[PDB]
Amino acid sequence: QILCVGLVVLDIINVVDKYPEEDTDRRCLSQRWQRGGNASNSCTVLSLLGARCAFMGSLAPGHVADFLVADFRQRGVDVSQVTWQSQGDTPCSCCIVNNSNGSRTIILYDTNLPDVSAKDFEKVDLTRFKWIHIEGRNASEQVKMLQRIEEHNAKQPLPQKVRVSVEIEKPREELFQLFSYGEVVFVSKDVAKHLGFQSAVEALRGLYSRVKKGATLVCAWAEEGADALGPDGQLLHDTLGAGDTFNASVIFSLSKGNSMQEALRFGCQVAGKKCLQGFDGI
Amino acid sequence: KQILCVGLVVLDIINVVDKYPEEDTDRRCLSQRWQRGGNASNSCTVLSLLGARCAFMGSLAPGHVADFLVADFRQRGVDVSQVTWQSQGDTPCSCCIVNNSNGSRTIILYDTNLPDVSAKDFEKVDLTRFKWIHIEGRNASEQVKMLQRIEEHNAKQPLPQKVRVSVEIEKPREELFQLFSYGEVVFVSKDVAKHLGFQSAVEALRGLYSRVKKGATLVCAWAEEGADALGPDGQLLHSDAFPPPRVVDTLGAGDTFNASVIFSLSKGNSMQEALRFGCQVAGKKCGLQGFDGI
Repeated sequence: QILCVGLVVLDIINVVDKYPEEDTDRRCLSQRWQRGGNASNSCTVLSLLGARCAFMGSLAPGHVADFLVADFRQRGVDVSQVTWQSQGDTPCSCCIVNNSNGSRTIILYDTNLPDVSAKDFEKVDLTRFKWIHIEGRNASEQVKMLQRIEEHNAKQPLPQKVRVSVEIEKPREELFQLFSYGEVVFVSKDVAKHLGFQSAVEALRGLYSRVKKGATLVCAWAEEGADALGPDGQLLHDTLGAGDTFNASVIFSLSKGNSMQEALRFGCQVAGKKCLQGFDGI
Repeated sequence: KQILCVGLVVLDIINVVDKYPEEDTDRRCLSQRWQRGGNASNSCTVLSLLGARCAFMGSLAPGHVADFLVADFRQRGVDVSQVTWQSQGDTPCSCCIVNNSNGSRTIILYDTNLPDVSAKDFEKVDLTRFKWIHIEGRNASEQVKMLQRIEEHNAKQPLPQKVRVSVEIEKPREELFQLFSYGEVVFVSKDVAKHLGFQSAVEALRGLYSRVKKGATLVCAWAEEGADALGPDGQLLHSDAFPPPRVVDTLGAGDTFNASVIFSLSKGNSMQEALRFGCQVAGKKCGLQGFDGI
């Protein structure tokens, strides 16, 4: 299995012909209940590509988690490693999408559910996973999870070593400690542009010194494609969830045994196709 | 025996906000709750809370919305064995925005026009297990056949075994007017009455009573003004409203009133007692979120 550690949310998406007028009752064009969140979206894509994947994130028992668990299960995503919370509610957002202009109005219900902790991760049987991907969030706890994986891999032969990847999507300084963990580091365009970069090449040839020895840094740009830099010094070269689609596609291609250049090409092909309503049809 | 409610069910996802959402913005709401809605479904919630054994009959399509709704009905103690499952369509779901700074309710309804309960579906209902059947007026031509089936059943039954019948005419639709001559209790809405030029419940009752069957009672609730009823003896009955200290949530107050009158009448109480009870329970509901707390 491929394990994705991160967030899950329930998005209730209503497509309208006109933005709703206060105190009125109008019929929408369509409604879709869609599981969201970076790691959750990565599981949707991994599962579609035929991989056996698992989701690790926080859920609180209730009607929202009943839907999410059923959706993950229908998709074939293993949820046995979910961290069930006694305090809080599972986040759910109601999205209004206006077809006459393209606007997205979001009403977010979030009680700030506790994130997955190192102590929760200690319970994970690492021998069940070939790859573990961590969506950067509570970095101080996540570094302890990544250190646990390294300690596990130190006692293991090469074919039994759990491959690791990390995503740094938001410019929270807290997340930059994650750069030195994982064999594959995904850095977003937002993080790059925030750290004073205008090009994908610029970002890669400035951040590479922050990764661990032997690791590969990957950065997908908006329309410019996607670039990767490995230890050999050789540079290689509906939108909701496109970045997640790219991340999961690269992870998939690399876990199969393909080269970084093949994984980049594949990642761009699948993510581009997704930009289709949702993830079915990729 | 059980009380059967024939009608609609919807899933309402209710978001409470401090200010009305500004287009293209992302804002955190004060609260979110998932609530089963629809006239007949709400009437079941209330009947179940009042301690009556009730059953819901309506259309559902298999899916995540119906999974929630069926579970919620069962947890409430509502019998759903009479539900008409549909092969084609989706179960209705609406996203309701409630603004706390003024009290406005904005509804975004997702409805695929699921086929309604038909006379053929109703033919399968074992009428011997029900003491009362309430029909929410909708597909009137099919519903008249259901009401005629009840009358045919009652023709072969002694007085204590007759199924009591009530009908609700809530929308000002021409095809629903044929339903006026069915049932011993006919609920007519303020919306229908006002639409017909009636400026008060007493005026609506005097003006529409000729449409009901001989011996039937016509009931008309009039929001803040209370509720009124006119029976075969020609005596107008009234109850003043029982407003809460502060109004919190009106969604389902009319269904609360209908179900509370049905409950009180099925117990053996007089029409005057059923009116006062109906106003007491519906008024209390307006001072509470949802139906729990009645």
